[PDB]
Formats: sequence, structure tokens, C-alpha cells
Amino acid sequence: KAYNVTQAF
Amino acid sequence: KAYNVTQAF
Amino acid sequence: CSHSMRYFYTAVSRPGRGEPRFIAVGYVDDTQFVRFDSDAASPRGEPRAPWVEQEGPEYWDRETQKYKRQAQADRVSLRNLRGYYNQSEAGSHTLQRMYGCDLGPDGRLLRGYDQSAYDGKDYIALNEDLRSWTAADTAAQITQRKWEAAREAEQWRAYLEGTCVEWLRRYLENGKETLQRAEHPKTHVTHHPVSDHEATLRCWALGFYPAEITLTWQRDGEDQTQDTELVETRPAGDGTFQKWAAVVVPSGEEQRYTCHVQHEGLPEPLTLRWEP
Amino acid sequence: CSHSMRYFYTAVSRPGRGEPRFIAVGYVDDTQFVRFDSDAASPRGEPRAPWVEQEGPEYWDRETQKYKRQAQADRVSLRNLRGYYNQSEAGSHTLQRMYGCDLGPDGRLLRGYDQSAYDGKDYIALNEDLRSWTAADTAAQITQRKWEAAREAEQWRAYLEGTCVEWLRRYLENGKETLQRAEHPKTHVTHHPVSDHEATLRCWALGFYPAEITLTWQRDGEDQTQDTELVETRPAGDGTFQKWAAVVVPSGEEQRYTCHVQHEGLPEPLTLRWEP
Amino acid sequence: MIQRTPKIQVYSRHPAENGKSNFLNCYVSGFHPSDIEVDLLKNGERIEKVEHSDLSFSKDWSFYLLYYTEFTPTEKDEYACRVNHVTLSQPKIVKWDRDM
Amino acid sequence: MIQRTPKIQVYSRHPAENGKSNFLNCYVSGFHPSDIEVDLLKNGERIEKVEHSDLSFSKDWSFYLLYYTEFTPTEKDEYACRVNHVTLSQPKIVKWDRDM
Repeated sequence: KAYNVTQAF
Repeated sequence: KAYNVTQAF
Repeated sequence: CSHSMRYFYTAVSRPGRGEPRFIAVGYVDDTQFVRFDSDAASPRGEPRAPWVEQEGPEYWDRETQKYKRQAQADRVSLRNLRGYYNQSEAGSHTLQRMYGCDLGPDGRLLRGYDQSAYDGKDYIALNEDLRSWTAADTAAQITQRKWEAAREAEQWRAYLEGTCVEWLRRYLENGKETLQRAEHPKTHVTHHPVSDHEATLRCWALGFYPAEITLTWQRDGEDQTQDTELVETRPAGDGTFQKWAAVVVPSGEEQRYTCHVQHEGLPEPLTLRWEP
Repeated sequence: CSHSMRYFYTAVSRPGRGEPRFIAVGYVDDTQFVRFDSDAASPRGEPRAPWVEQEGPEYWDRETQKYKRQAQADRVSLRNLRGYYNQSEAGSHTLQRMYGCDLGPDGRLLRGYDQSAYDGKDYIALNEDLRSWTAADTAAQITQRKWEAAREAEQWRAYLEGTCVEWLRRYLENGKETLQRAEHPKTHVTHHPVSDHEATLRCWALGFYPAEITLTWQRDGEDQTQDTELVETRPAGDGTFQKWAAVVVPSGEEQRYTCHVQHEGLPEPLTLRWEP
Repeated sequence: MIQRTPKIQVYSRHPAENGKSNFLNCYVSGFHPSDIEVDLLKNGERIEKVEHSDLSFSKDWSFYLLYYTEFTPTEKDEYACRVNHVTLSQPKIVKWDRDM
Repeated sequence: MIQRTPKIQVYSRHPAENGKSNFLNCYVSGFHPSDIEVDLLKNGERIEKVEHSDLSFSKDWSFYLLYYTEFTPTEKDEYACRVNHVTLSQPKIVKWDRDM
């Protein structure tokens, strides 16, 4: 189950 | 004791 | 004993040739269970192991939506990174992220990961304490300052200690037949004359899972390392792995050499010789 | 038991900034005994170990003359290679050669080497039979055809089976106190809290020679690999080497972990624990 | 910017026996950047409908891919893997050897 | 053309004890091409007369060098290694840690 959309760099 | 000068490529 | 769930994201820009490609793959230990490719004919989160094929359409639609949003986010990231480095508009660049959770030998959370590379070099990484960051340069400290304001380590600690280990345990149970039953190597030794007085002994390990293995050669019980070659462990394509180790020996001394194999699927380490 | 003499040549072109630099270094096992640098203030073959300092000025003048001739030859080679690849005049390129002779566990010639790389990639290599070549591409087959007409493998077989092993044996005898007496590692284990429930155990090996070593971690006698870090073996600067291996463990279980050390200078493998 | 050339291994899924169906593998690894061209060859000619694994990478960030196709080895059919990459001036061919 | 970024290790020749003379080492390895800039820093400032080993390389053709200088560690003096290479956009600093 993937991380729920990361912050941009 | 090194090799006595190689042939060029 | 120990187990991991690990995700691998690759975003590749290609200026003048469309928007960046985003590829995600997810593993439990050495077994892939999911892929997403923004360049696929119909991009969707796709099952790659049988033990996620019963999760249902709701699960798969939600993973697909996350990947689509993640691809756009990685594209934003690639634009921000180009700005940090004052890089031209026309060059192609690569953003990689690896994250996930390692269960220790007790089956509890032992280590979480969240690390990234830009153009193949370390950029920023969540430290083992899951509270601090290692940034590679001044550009990465810009990213770190943004993430710190977002309480990024806290959010990642939450996922790593909760969702990640929860679903890892679920996957391990659903696929325990293939994920929690190590398959021992099948071994043999081959022989090749090299010259009129030397020969190669090659020690083979095939069909093993997980991929971790050690192969070593001995002579009269003494380690032989200076003239021993090891190939990289390689996938067989059926979920198992292969490796070999070769040593050159004086002809006539072959029976004196022993290959030693260590693998999780063996009860004890294995000792092998050439059988002529 | 086994020993090697190995030479490492690096030639680097720098168009518009002079003629290519040539650097040669020679080793017995992991101990350097000679250097030559065409960019040095006064280029000369120079001793780098005490057991070649009694060879006499005639020996050193002859090695120096060989290196000067070899530097010019590598410069010719770099020009020929640029032609083979239709490469521009302005780019810098790297030519590397490694050659030498490996004595086997019986002290007889076991393997000879003569392999080269261009810009960091395999180019041409003498095979283990010392009679055939592996060429990487069509450019390297041009070189191979020239060398075959010169009976290059025959000349290299002569050096590798004669001069190389003869002088390796002489160096091994003259420096047997430091080249034929393996120095065992000096070991210790350190402990660092990572969090309120996990800690790092770091297993150290210092002061050992030769460089080859293996460090592994176990828990209750069972191998621990998923969350173990190994640094590359590194030179201490005094002729010995250093390495460590770290594992993250649940706090309270440290006494259950054992570090295992294998090295030529140990009578048997070594088992270590943390001592609080 | 990193540029690493691929390591190449060509091998079968099971030890090759003439007339017994198998899979021919080309494993490319350790390369950067990610674009790479891999073909399996039968008697010098490109095999069509070769499949490959999904792009992944190792701890050191270098990429790896597996290319594979079903085949039945014979005594005289020759197989190889052909790879091109930005680090390669010409395509690199590695021949299949039954004991490597 | 290959381009590999250097691995960097900063460490002492012997376990550091305050007031006991030692050597400070910076080991750079695994890089290509061969040009590289390495400095040892004392409290952020470049140490002069640092020596280095003769350029050599490993089996995979990547280069390595050892830079070193004599020093007597104290409680508060901070040391580091600073490396630049064509693969690096800015010089990379690795701080000396007594147990690494």
C-alpha cells in the first residue's frame, strides 16, 4: 500500500 | 619489475 | 524472520519529448507485487503477485489514483530541482525515491526508509530515527526546509509505523506460502580445463529464494579469495535467483577444493566438492 | 599462501593543456612498492616500500627508463584510440591497464593478467589461458589484430611466467617480515542509542593486513543481513586496513547479537559480542 | 550527473537441455541513466515479442531490468543479448554460454 | 564515457584519544574520471601540506586516493573532508565522526 502522495521537492 | 614497454593500442 | 515492504519510484524528464515519465514498483522482500507506468497504454496500478489479486477493485482504484497524483507531484519536483541547480530547460534529469518499512527478527518495525536521489546521486534521506534528515547539498536543504514546515518526518513516521507495517503484515499472511517459506538453493559444481595444467571449478546455486546468499571456495579447508570470481546474483524469472562462484585451480588438486553455501533456506551451511 | 604482483597504469589526455599524464603504481599483494608520475617535478621510478630500497641505482634507472618509454607509448595509444572512435581532438580520455601475476596456494603461477579499459569501460583483456583475447568492440579488434601480429600473448606469457614471478618471489623474500606474516584484526564493538527503543551495534576491525576480510552479524546464532551496513574496506595509512559492520537492533537484545570476523591472520574465525 | 554502463548477463532460467522448453534471460544492471535498449538474438537475428521486467533500481540507485523469452534450446541454435546505452559507442553483444 | 561520483570516508588512523598524536584520513574511491579535488579541514579551514597517495584503481577501473595529515585530536577541534569532482555541483563536505 503506497504512501498517499508525497510533498514536492 | 615492470613489463619492458608495451605495444601501442 | 525479517521482512520488508519497499517502493521504488523513478521519474525521468525528457524536455521537448513530452512530460516526465513516472514508474513505480513495489516489493515485499524480493517479490514484486505492483507496478505503475505513466507511459503504459492505459496507466493503472497493476498486480504483479497472486497475493494482491484478491484485494478488490476498490483497493486497486485507490492505488491507481495515488500513482497518478504522485506522477504529477514528481513532475513538479523535477521542475523545482532544475531551478535549485540553475539547470537548463533542455537537459533530461532523473528523480528516484525508495521508501518502506523493515520488520526486524521479531516482526516489529525495525527500520523505516525514505530516501531520494537526483541524477543518480544521494539528495535527501530520512534518518533511521525517523525524525531527522540528511541533505546532500544546499539544494537539498531547500527541500528539507519545505518538508520540515510540513512536518514531513512526522507524516512519514505515521505511515512507516502504521499503514506500511499493517499492510506488509497483511501481504505476508496472504502470500505466506511463497513469502515466508525460504527455498533452499539447488547446487552443483562444474569443471572446465583452462590449460594443460589448470582448470576452473564453478560452484552453482539455483532456484533459491530470497536472493541473499553467500558462496565461497576453500582449499584443504582454507579460504581461497585471490583468484575466485563471483557473478552478481541474478533473477531466474520465476521468482527465484541464481548465483555462481568460480576458482582457477592447479589440475589434479580439484578434490581438495570445497564450495561453501549459506542461505536462509538451508538448515546449516552447505559444503560441496566436485564429483568426477 | 597466495600472492600477487600487480601494476596499475593510468594515462589521461588533456587536449590544449599539454601532453597526456602517465601514472604507474606497482604492488605486491596490498603493499605498494613503486610509483612513477610523468607530472612529478622530476619524474623517476620511486621506491614506496623498504624492501625495494636495496635494489641499487642500476635497477631504479632501468625502471625509470621503462616508465618514460611507457608514457610515450600510452600517448601514442591514446591517439590511436581517439582515431578508432572518431572522437574529437578536444575531449579528454583515460587509458587504464592492469597487469601482473598471481601465485596460487602452492606458490606457482596460477593466473596472469593483462587487461585494459578506455574511458572506464573494458576494452581488451588477455584471457586466463594467456593465449587468447577478449575484445569489447570493433575498435578493440583493431588493437587485437595488431597485437596478434606482434605475438603479444606470447610475449606476455613470457613475462608473466618468467620475469613477473621471478621478481615477485624476490620481493616476497626481501620483505617477508611484512608481506608473508598476516596481521590479525584488532576488534571491538560499540553501541549507540538510535531511539527510545532501538540501538546501533558497530563491529570494528582495525590494523589488519592483507585487506581481505569478512564481517557479519548474527542474532541467536542466526544471520542478520536485511538491516546491516558495511563500509568499504579502507587504508589506515600505515600499511594496514580498517572495516566495520553495523546493525540496528531492538534495545535490550544487544547481548543476543554476535559479530563474526574472518581474516587470514586469525587461526580460526572470531566471534564477538557487545560488552556493557 | 552520473553515467554508469550496464553489466550484462545472458543465461537460461533452468540448466539448458536440448529439446526441453526453457526461458532465455538477459539481465542488465548497474546502469544510469535509465534509457537502455536490449534485444535477444537467435542466430544473430532479433527475437520479437521479448518481454521485460518493470524498471527498478538497487540500493546504490543504479537501474536493472530483466528481458526474457521462451525458447527450446537445440544443439546448434545460438543465442545472444544485444545492449545499447548512452555509455556504449556501439551495441554490445554477449553470447549465451550454457555454463555461465 | 563513464562518470562515477566518489565515495568519501573520513576517519583516523587509530581510535581517537584527546591529546594523542594521530593521522586524519580522507579516502575517496569509486570515481571516474580521475581528476578530483580533496581538502582536509580543521574548524572549517583548509589544512596546508596535506599529502596523498599515488593514483591507483580497483578491479572495476574506478579510482581511489588517500589524503592524510598528522594531527592531535582535541575535545573541540572539528575536522572534515571536502571533495569536488565533475559529478558534483558543489563541493561535498563529510564531517569527521570518531566512531565511523
